[PDB]
Amino acid sequence: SAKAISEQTGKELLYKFICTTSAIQNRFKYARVTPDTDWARLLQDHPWLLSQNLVVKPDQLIKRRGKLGLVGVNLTLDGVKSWLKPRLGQEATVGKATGFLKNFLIEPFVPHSQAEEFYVCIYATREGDYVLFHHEGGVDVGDVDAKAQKLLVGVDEKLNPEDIKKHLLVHAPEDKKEILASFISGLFNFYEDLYFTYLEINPLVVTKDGVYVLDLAAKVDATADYICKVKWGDIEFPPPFGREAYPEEAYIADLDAKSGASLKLTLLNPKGRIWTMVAGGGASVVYSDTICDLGGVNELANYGEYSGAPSEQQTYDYAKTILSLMTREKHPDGKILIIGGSIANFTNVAATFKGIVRAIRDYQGPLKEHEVTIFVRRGGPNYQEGLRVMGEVGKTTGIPIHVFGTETHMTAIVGMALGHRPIPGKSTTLFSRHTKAIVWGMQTRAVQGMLDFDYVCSRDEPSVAAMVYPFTGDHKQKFYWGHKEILIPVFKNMADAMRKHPEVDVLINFASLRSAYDSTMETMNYAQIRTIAIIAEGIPEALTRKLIKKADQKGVTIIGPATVGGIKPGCFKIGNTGGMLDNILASKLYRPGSVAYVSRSGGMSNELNNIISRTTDGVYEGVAIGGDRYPGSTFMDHVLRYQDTPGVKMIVVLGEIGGTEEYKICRGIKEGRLTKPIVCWCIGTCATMQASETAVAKNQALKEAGVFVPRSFDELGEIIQSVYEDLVANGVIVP
Ligand SMILES: Nc1ncnc2c1ncn2[C@@H]1O[C@H](COP(=O)(O)OP(=O)(O)O)[C@@H](O)[C@H]1O
Ligand SMILES: [Mg+2]
Ligand SMILES: [Mg+2]
Repeated sequence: SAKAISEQTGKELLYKFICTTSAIQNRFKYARVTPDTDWARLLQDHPWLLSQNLVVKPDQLIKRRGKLGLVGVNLTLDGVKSWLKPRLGQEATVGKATGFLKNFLIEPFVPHSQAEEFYVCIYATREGDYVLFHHEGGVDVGDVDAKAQKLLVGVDEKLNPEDIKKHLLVHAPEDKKEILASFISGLFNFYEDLYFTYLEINPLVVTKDGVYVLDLAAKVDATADYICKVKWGDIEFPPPFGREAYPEEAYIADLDAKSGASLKLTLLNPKGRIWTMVAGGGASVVYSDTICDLGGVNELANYGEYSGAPSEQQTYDYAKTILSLMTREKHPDGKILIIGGSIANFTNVAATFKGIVRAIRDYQGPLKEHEVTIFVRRGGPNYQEGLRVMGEVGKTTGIPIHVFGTETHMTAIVGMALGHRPIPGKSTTLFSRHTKAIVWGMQTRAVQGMLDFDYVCSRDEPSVAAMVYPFTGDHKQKFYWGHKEILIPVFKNMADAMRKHPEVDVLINFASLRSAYDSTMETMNYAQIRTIAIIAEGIPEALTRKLIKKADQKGVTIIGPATVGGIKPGCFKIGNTGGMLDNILASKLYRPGSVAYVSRSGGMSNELNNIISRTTDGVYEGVAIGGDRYPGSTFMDHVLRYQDTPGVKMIVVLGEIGGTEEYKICRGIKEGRLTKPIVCWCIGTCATMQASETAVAKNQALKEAGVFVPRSFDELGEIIQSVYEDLVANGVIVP
């Protein structure tokens, strides 16, 4: 994701890296101050502080400091010391946030007139980067989105200086135009080169002595560190202004940093009685939503997750932290721990649960004393053994631990735990029975996963015809088509694989993060490939925009990045989608049903497989578009395909807080483009504890347009079943 950086960080970056003919004054003239600052060292290190008057202000991602009286202007060093005395180390409140002011920036005062303050901003969107200028900068700039000249530098296009002069700068003083345009051009090259997604300078001051950057707010695309570490260095990403982290949050963050597994923890209410430990990002949000929906918002202790297949040791270190946090003080009503998640596609549930079980053993004493009750619900590879050992440690330690499989609706355990219930162009068709795919990368377990599936589907031929992996020479890989053993050619060069298999029209790209961009661009030089699944997570947003541009040009459908893929029962499945054969059979993914779905998350997609197979004639096609800011294909892209697929009789969409994608579905129904029944639920309803982008706003708006929206995830299965039964009754669905 994009992440904010401090003003000092961005200024430093700008002073180091910007190439402009325009004279930029006061380069590197800034000093940082905290409660631990030695004012003697500071002064020795920054003797310029004595040269001239100064400005002092906090650097903690607080907006509008001028208006809030947090900017000391035109002071001597002594005046600065005295302005800081009542403020430094003191609590301040800004909006809903309260925290200590502990980080200040000191800079030279820059005399200038109001007319010498300008406004400039650059920010990213799917279609390119907008450059904004306004000739009246400063604390009174106002609604700049409405007032500023704007220019869009399209994906993979250049910023033309003539447009800067003749459009962006039309209202600027004529004698500042040349210097403003040189600066702006420089600023944009800098923006793009260093992988910024947002960059605001207000005010940009221009006097007779040149350009001064008085203020700067920015975000960088943090996934681009593998490219930009050379320029960024050890760049820090500050948290929002607010409370400081608890040591446990720090511990887990450090844990997160040393692994591909995503490990996240945030304490909401350390004294809360409801603790969660959830596998899957989607599931993590859904469990929180559920807890809030059932009245538990004030008892919700934490939110977070442990995803992307962590190891036993990692899960143990995670679990031990939570167990420690929930035993610092007793709750008069005892405490609940929710160990839930969706149905994993590839995580080893046995390994992860063994880690949790070790932790429970280590903390059993305080756990019994604190009257902790534990609820467990989880699916995935080896989940049966995982559930068994969790039940065992309960019996063994004397701790109450109720365990549940995939027959139990994911969120049902929250109700049980709270006592609310007893404890018991681009094409329409992407895949078919004929689909042949090339798989880029050495993923033999995944490929065998696809063959096993093809086999139980009674496919005539295997769905994978060849592999591509440039890190070795041509050779053959051995796989099993049932008990029969077959060979699959592995090519060093993509061209070879393509030419020898012209019947292939799908590529599944398992390229690691550093190869994913190039291999995908290369693939789209071969028109036979109409569909590409991009698995890798962590591809920079600006690169994904280029992939999207080319795909749109080329008529190629892209699923991903950052996705497990998707599945079309009876015909084809992408890589690890759908887990082991165990889960393929239980969810009946070996033959088609009438229900198509789309979601961002693959974790929740497997859950949808489960839910849909228990409440209907089953999945017809499911797709996970992945959770990147700019997915190669959108909810609406697939919903449209589904509308145009006779075999699809109803459509399920699991949406999400953020963005406005789902409103396209509304307009689609109101314009008569979409006519099949659509079930939708947007997760993230409690996240709140622009507004049209909330899950709540969206659920309500979709409900009003004729979309079947349940009251909560917990009723999602019910409504899917109800809409289905009506479709059977009306002769639309023939099981
Ligand atoms: N170094 C400086 N020299 C002169 N004036 C300054 C300086 N820094 C800030 N100002 C004035 O203070 C105002 C607010 O400062 P700024 O850093 O933009 O904080 P914010 O936008 O958070 O209010 C600016 O619009 C500018 O007019
Ligand atoms: Mg400002
Ligand atoms: Mg990680």
